[PDB]
Amino acid sequence: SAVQQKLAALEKSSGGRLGVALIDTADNTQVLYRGDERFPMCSTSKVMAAAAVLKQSETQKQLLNQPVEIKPADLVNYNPIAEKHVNGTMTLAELSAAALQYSDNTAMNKLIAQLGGPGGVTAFARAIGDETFRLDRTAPTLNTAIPGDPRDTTTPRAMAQTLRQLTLGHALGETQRAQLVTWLKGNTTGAASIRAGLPTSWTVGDKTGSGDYGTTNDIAVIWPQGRAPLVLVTYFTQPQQNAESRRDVLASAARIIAEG
Ligand SMILES: *C(=O)[C@@H](NC(=O)[C@H](N)c1ccccc1)[C@@H]1N[C@@H](C(=O)O)C(C)(C)S1
Repeated sequence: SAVQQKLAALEKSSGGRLGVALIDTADNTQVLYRGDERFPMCSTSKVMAAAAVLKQSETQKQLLNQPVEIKPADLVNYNPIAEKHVNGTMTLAELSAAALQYSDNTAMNKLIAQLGGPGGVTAFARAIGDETFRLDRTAPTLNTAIPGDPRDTTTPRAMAQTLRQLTLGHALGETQRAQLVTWLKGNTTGAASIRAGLPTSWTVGDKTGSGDYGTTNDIAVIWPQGRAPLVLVTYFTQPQQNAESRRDVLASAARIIAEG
């Protein structure tokens, strides 16, 4: 096609490996680039953990109000919000918001513990029809992003289809869906990623990720005004273990996608 030529040229100019999946819900048409290759999800897997807790709250009506202790031993590499409530408590709602909007790794580990381990997160993916998503580790070691390692990976095609069913489809309840959409719209980490390549008039809910090997990820659901929504997944990884993050590549991929 044409978008695929520019995405291929962008990837060639970056020195790394790019994965992109677009779903246009108007005709259920898809644009993919390496859409069936595995990529390290890094923190974009937090959307699946928050959605799995939300699915539990459909039965446990007061689940999101349940307090959870934050103890000093719970503290890991990056904890912007849970650092503030050490030796205190946080509800599951505020942990889900910390995980999605600030990418708090302690908050993610509390979501994983609430689901009974990483296998509880993968189980929820399979229950909604995602046979590709696999979460094996807690944070931060899920961000190792080793080339060829299948752990904590997915493909862009599967992630785009899953994010659509969670935020646009009916894989969740209506109250649960709207709460996740509200959370993703309030993300604070994605200004330089997919958001930077889209028209300002567009409202975006997204979750970013990053890890070793210069892994730089972003998944997003886009609402253009007067237009049916879109789902966009951009994954990027590099050959150097110490490589710097390349959020500019995700913006460029999004800009290429938005043009056509
Ligand atoms: C998931 O992607 C998380 N990433 C990490 O914990 C990495 N080990 C890390 C990379 C760089 C600096 C600190 C930790 C969290 N989500 C990232 C993101 O959304 O970009 C993060 C850097 C905010 S941490």
